Amino acid sequence: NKAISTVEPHYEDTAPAGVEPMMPGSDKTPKNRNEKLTQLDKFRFAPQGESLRTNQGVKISDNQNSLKSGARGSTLLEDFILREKITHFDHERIPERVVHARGTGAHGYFQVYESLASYTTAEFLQDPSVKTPVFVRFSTVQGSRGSADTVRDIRGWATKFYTKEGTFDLVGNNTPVFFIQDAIKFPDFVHAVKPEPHNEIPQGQSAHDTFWDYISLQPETLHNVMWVMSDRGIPRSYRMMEGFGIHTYKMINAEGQCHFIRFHWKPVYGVSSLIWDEAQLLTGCDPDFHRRELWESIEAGDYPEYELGLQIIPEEDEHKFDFDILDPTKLIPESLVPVHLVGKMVLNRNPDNYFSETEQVAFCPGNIVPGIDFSDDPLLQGRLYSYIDTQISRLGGVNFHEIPINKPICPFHNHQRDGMHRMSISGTANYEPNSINNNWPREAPPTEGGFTTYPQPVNGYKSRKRSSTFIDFYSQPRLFWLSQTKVEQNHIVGGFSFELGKVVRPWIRERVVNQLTYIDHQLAQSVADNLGIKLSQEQLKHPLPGPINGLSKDRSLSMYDGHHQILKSRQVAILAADGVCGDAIDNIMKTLKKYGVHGKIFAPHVGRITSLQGNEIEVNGTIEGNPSVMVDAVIIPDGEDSIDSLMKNGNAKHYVIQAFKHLKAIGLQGKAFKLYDALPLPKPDEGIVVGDKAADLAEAFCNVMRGHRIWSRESVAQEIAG
Amino acid sequence: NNKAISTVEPHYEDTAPAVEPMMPGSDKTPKNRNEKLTQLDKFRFAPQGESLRTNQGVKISDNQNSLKSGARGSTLLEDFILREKITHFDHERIPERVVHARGTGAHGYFQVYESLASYTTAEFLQDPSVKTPVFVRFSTVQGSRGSADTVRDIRGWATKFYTKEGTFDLVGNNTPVFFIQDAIKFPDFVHAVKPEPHNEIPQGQSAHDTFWDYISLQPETLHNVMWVMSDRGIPRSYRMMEGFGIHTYKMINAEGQCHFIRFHWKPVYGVSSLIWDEAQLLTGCDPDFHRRELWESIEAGDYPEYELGLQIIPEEDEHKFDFDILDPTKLIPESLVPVHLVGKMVLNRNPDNYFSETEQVAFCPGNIVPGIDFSDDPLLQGRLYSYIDTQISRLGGVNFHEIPINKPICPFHNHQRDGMHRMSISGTANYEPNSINNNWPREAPPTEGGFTTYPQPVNGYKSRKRSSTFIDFYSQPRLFWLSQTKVEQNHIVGGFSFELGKVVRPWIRERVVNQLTYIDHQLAQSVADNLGIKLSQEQLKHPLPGPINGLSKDRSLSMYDGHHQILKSRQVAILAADGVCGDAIDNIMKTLKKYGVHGKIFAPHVGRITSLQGNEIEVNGTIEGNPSVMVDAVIIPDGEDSIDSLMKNGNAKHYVIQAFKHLKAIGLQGKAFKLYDALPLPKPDEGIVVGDKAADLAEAFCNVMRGHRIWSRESVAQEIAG
Amino acid sequence: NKAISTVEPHYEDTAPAVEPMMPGSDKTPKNRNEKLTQLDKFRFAPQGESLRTNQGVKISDNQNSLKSGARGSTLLEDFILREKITHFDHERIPERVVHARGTGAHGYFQVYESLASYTTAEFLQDPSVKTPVFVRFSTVQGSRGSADTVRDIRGWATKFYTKEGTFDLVGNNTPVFFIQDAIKFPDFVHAVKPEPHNEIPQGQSAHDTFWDYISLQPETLHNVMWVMSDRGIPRSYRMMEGFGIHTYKMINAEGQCHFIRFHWKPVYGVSSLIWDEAQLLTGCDPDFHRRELWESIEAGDYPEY
Amino acid sequence: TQISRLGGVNFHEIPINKPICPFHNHQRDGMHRMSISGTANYEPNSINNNWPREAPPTEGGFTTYPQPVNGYKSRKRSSTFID
Amino acid sequence: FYSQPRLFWLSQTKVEQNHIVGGFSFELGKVVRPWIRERVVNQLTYIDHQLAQSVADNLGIKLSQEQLKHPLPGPINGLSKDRS
Ligand code: HEM
Ligand code: HEM
Ligand code: HEM
Repeated sequence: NKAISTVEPHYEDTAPAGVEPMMPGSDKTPKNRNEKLTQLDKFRFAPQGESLRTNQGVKISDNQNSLKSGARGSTLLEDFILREKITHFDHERIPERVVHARGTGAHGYFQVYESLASYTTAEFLQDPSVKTPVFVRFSTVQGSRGSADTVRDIRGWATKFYTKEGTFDLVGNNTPVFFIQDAIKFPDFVHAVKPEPHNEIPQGQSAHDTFWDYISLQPETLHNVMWVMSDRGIPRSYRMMEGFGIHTYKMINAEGQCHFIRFHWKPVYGVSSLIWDEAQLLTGCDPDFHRRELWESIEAGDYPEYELGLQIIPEEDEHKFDFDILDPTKLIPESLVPVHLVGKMVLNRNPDNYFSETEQVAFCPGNIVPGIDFSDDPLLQGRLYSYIDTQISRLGGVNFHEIPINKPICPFHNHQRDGMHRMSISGTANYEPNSINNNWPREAPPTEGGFTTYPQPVNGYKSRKRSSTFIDFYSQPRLFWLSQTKVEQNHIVGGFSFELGKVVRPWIRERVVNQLTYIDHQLAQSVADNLGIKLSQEQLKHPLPGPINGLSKDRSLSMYDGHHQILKSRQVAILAADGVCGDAIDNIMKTLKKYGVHGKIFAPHVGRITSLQGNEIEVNGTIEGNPSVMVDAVIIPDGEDSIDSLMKNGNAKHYVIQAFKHLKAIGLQGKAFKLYDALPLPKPDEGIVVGDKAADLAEAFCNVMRGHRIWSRESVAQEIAG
Repeated sequence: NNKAISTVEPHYEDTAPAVEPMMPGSDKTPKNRNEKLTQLDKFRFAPQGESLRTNQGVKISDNQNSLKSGARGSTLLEDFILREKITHFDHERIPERVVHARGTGAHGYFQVYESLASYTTAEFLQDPSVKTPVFVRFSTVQGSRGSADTVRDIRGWATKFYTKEGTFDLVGNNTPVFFIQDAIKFPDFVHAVKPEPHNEIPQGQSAHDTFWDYISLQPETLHNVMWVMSDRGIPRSYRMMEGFGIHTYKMINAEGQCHFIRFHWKPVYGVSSLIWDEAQLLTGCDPDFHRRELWESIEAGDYPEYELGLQIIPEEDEHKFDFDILDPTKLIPESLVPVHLVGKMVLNRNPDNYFSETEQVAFCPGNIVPGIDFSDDPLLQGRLYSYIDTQISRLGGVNFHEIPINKPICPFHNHQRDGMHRMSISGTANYEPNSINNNWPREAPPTEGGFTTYPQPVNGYKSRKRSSTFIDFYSQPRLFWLSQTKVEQNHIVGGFSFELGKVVRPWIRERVVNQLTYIDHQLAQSVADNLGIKLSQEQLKHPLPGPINGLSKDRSLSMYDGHHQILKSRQVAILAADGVCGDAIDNIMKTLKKYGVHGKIFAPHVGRITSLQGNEIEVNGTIEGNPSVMVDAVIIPDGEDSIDSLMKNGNAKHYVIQAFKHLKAIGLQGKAFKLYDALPLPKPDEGIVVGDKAADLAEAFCNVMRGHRIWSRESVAQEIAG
Repeated sequence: NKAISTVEPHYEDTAPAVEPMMPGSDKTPKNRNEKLTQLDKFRFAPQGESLRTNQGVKISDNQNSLKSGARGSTLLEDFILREKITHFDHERIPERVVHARGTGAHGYFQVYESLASYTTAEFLQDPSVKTPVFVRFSTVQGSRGSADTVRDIRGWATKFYTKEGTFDLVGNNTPVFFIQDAIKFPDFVHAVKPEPHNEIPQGQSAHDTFWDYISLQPETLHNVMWVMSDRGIPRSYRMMEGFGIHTYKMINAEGQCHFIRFHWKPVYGVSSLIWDEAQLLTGCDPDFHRRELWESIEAGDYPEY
Repeated sequence: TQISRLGGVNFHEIPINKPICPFHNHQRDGMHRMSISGTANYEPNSINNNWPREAPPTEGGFTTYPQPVNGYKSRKRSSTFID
Repeated sequence: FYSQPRLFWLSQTKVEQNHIVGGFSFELGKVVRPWIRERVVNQLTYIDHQLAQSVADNLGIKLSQEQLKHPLPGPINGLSKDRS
């Protein structure tokens, strides 16, 4: 009977009569509310106690069998329940985004610190009491929907502000510049970096011939190549990277005064990155690492938190720099123009349905609000036409603003009608001006908030031509290079050398290092050596760029110079087996909890382990299923029986070797050193903390961790086999 | 001027000025409501006092001008306001319906007279106190959108019942049978009747070679061809035609017993039709006649009302007929199986937005509800697949049930997810069986309303073969013929003759006429004569079918033998110019209103005319703008100046000649007879009412109108130049 | 036997042992050009071929679904039925948002003398070259199945397939348009199109919203005059004028710009219907202009402009 | 699924999907129609002498094997499957 | 807005002018809201007074003296008519 039951209608109950699973945001954080989420409640489905039905509302009695001509016969065309279930499934998929297909979404809110009326009339930047809702999607660039999170790529960062005066979309990246200057080159650049069109190889990688062929022939790309070749290209979390709108925008105030503006997002949890070998392994054992990290951090209360910052330039200072502020391959150095922190954004609710919310969300740089305006940046100008154009195919037509995640929370009356999947039913005149409805809805005068374009002077000739002022390809790459710590420079050389290693045609590699000789002679020579290229005497004498408004370095372009390492919310592995020391774990956990750090007990099997004190303690998962690359640091408590089993276990001995090679902090209590001493690992350096007392060993352990990575270990780490 | 310049600058002031036009149903009849219309209220937005906005909620300040470089310069790509407005316009159109593209909809409600629990468990048929909302779309078949209403064609009649146990679609036609027997022939039939593939000619007509080519080679089509050749093919109004589901369905009661069922709609306003010459002129001067007639019926309170009837056949009687009840080219004569009137449907509210509601509604025969089931009609079986398949591309994907007009008014939880334009947001398990949500939504046992298929026996071999019980093509066409009055038979001969006259290939005309010799010899003879064909004496004695289950004729297949002529809601033209007798008009008007007739005053100009008594009378429209084909009858009041104006007006004199030739009633008061006597018309017959006192004459006029048309005049009228 | 024959597979001849309109390849096969020769690669010739599925499988019985017994239920495994029905279900594509109602023909263009003085445009350089064209004529307001002889602007779109690119001259049969700035097109078109609550009227500007918009926008009056005149109701697409409306530029080999407006001047003259006659034609032949064009080409009275 | 994945009912006209043999029938139109057809688009016709034509089973026309079918209309898992 | 409507009107033969009048009169006669017909007829008084008077008569509109005295546009680069 037990078996027969499973292939018959299921009228009975099936439920049985870290610790907890990820759940929809409405189930785990229902108290994190905002105005947009309340609007989305109108479309949420609560199925408790409901019948299974067709889409026309008809109750289904047997969801286990097709209508057949007998129990062993042929399926009947009149089985409308079967066909409706299969047809819906057949049409589930919609096109992925042409770029940034791979992405993660969360809900939140934004508050302005104080009014910015001095700069902009934008409603959401006027009143610090308002909680204006937001939805953010983070993304990679090159890979399709199912590619890995921790690839070496640019990360996209798109924030939708549901304001009372319109929806504003801030659509940026995690590096302050882009690869190209004119939007007309976007298909060329994207085709070059995407998988090649004959074999569709490789996925989520720029490490191939067509990409570097393009770089080598378009020096304007070099600056942002530097950024992706650095550890910026492999962030540890979406909570620990920076954000930039990249383009110079405009803000107009109540007086009609124009300020040029560049947008910034500064992480409250600091700026931290992976290292390349650890990033690549993480894509094998968890392609969802960033998506999972963001989701769990919100369910844990370590809400992503970012401060919106603005670089502000008076319209008269437009030409005060050695670069064009309209050139998206140029950053504005924070020395020259400081970033004013103007408000805070917090992400505190996961979506309920990924496809409905994250997949269907539409962001366009053209979605501005009164108080913001566009500059003549010729890359931004192309983006204004592309976002809306692509969303008509991806999202089914021109009514994609009626999709719940995309609706504004303000009114939005106009004379537009019809289109595919038209939701609203409009009774009134559909042309303007009309008299039969007394011309409602009516144009809004500027003094009442109607959008106007700032009247910027426009002079020249109709021409296709790159501005003379855009022709500066090497200076900002050099600024970025000289601004990096020694270990960050080595990692940039690593990225270049690994990537060009996968390039088949030699002349592309040669042309690329040749481009590097115009940035820094020692960067070019390091990369040339890793690739067997001998530089000529002429190449070694290649002219280098001078400073930029008297600047040769800028500390802000470095990650590990200004000690932007936050300890709250990091993850620590605790390698325990049966026979571990109970009191140690408690004191490790109490110390970690004191610092906002999460520790996870990893054991050979799942469930519980029993301590030498005879008590049972819950495991978070196996050592095998949670390698060191998923945690920030390892700690091994004492317990002779625990240590003995760990030493027989290849995964747990490798756990420490790999933790070591990836420059992480390793804590060893008591005879735990028994395990370190067994491996081919050198004498404990500054990131190896031994000790017999757990709270003290934990306190010192948490303090090695404040440095993120033991950069000193790097040279001896290379020679360790593992 | 300063007013001139004003028209092309933002319009911030009022445009309105400080018998009625057609209006949305929400403006005209807000009192008429039901559960479906209350649901649609959520999707209706009021624009009064509201700003013109973008779809993102941004107030627009200038709707009159593109963003340009200079007031005489080039248009700029950053004008996101212009591009959004134009892009939405650009994507307004969706594919029209592949058949029945030309249609018109209305809202209403349905009530069952008493419980049908003896025959079915269908919820909406159990409880007379329940008001089930409906939406009904009427249509032609062949024409595209924009084709004319009063073509000679089959009329579609689709009714959507929004019940509490699911949405039920009764998708019918206005004739009791269809052209073909098997769904695999439908594309061939449709391609044959549609415009021809090389030149896309003719629109709205079956009168062309390929259609009659298909008929001559497919005799199974002859029965419905007789229906559409008769006056049933040109109905006067959607309120005055019959409706049929055509197929035999099944009804299943609580005891599991099965009754074979056929659905009927009986119009309380009667069954009446135009004549061919009138129908064709009407397509010229009002292609929207029926769509307008329906709209204005509801606004005038002349609501379309119909009784739902059932022919009810116990299971064991299935094979007691001389034809197969599963054959869709066969009707079940009402003399054999009567139609039981089981309920009433009232259409009492026009839509607000035609596209949102009439264009986007989706109906399928497979959308049945528990208590109803399908039969093995092989045409019906193929229909179940077609309606959902066409809608996935016509309505933009598999979520077209989430478009407001298609949503059910009951719950509809299931495990379907995603698809284009996904409105719902679901959090719970998306598979069945599941334990992580205790298997909600859950399958419903049949005794809780779970849908089940009645366990009909199935025996045979897999094969493609026409059932021998279907090969019976001339019986029912002859039965239909013999059931017609001689006037109706004459018009059938006219339909055939006119249509075949437009076929170019003479052998097509000859082969059709040969098919007619197997239905009736006089019919074949009369059509042959009009086509210049000579029949052999062999053809004049081709064997004819005999009676069907003891009937040679059935008066219910006739329109005019019956007495279904309703005078209320008909239209009357009152021809008048200045100097008309104003007391006469007032008395005519009072009389017409007494019988619910609508008199419209048609003059040589709009505005007002002036009574010979010096009074102003408001005019409905011009004589030239409202020819006699638009009204049911004509009455000319007295006033010698009016009659003398009307006598110099060629259109006014054509009004009487045309209405005379279209067999309509004409009243002439006093000197008005002077107009009639100058026309080359014979002596007043029974349809020409002459009289001096206005009310007296109007009374006799209304009585003549009770007969619809003056059939006796037909031969006299052929001679008349007009 | 004859009766049953019609519901069984037809493996026999059906043709019998003043002339209908026919596809261009059957009536005027000698009239050819480079474009038509290119289209030939996509013409199917079905004489002597088996009826087949789209995957190439021969079909034995096109008269019957696959059932469980001759009186039974249709089976889901009938792939032939579902392929044929599915393709029928998906025949329709959206109509053009304006000019939905239209009529097309192939032809050629020749230049009289080189226009090198004014333009470098390849197709206006060499008089010995026949440039293939395809022309579509249309109304504006009505949907696909609306009548021909309505009162409306007529669209007149010509595709020149030149050796240096496809050039499209997309014009009307009046020399001016109703509005000045594109931002107003959706308002103008919405005002003229059938009204949104009832979708009335078809193929007519004679309704409130259109004239409401005219009354508030005097820039429309010039073209409103053209369509209230007998320009609004032409006798034939062969007897109307054509215009690009807009000023274009033409650039010669020396970089010199001239302002240009385009004109089509019909060789068969400019003739129109009168209003009452045009309205009656829509009733008794809604395809009148479409038919007239097809038939004039078939008779040798080629449209020339 | 392929009607929406590949853009309509004419995906067999995409080169990789086309057969290498003839495939005449009466199907017409649909999105991105590449074939251009002049002949009658319905069957049976006489204006084209009914070409293209059904093929007898003995000349290659597809037929279903006449398998016997006996039972009741039913939603049920075969007991012969419970294993 | 009015100069070229007047040029086009003055170029028409009298029968072509009569047909323009019929076009306006028939179309406006199907407009329901009377103020729309009036506003349009008013617009015509700025093009040609006899055009406006004929159409206003067909629609039963009485024109005011201000309307019959509405200022008309002048020649276009010397032209008042163009027979093409
Ligand atoms: C300043 C450099 C650029 C940045 C920072 C940028 C940023 C982004 C981001 C973050 C997304 C993903 C948005 C999401 O999550 O849905 C995106 C998508 C996209 N971008 Fe860009 N982009 C840039 C340049 C361009 C250019 C030059 C074009 C082409 C003109 C372009 C066209 C697109 C398109 C078509 C999408 C997909 C939009 C969708 O399907 O919803 N972008 N961009
Ligand atoms: C009993 C004979 C039939 C009747 C009475 C019938 C009735 C109708 C009606 C009234 C409509 C218009 C529904 C609406 O207003 O939206 C319609 C549409 C349609 N029918 Fe039929 N039909 C019949 C046979 C067929 C057959 C044999 C097929 C093909 C298998 C078919 C396929 C369709 C399709 C595809 C539509 C368009 C549906 C849409 O786009 O929403 N019908 N039918
Ligand atoms: C100078 C005034 C204009 C003229 C003479 C004109 C002419 C035409 C013509 C002849 C067609 C039909 C082409 C065909 O046969 O396929 C057409 C279609 C169209 N026009 Fe215009 N038009 C004008 C203004 C506009 C404006 C202002 C817009 C909007 C910005 C517009 C948008 C369209 C669109 C969307 C179509 C349909 C194109 C298609 O679906 O293939 N036109 N126009």
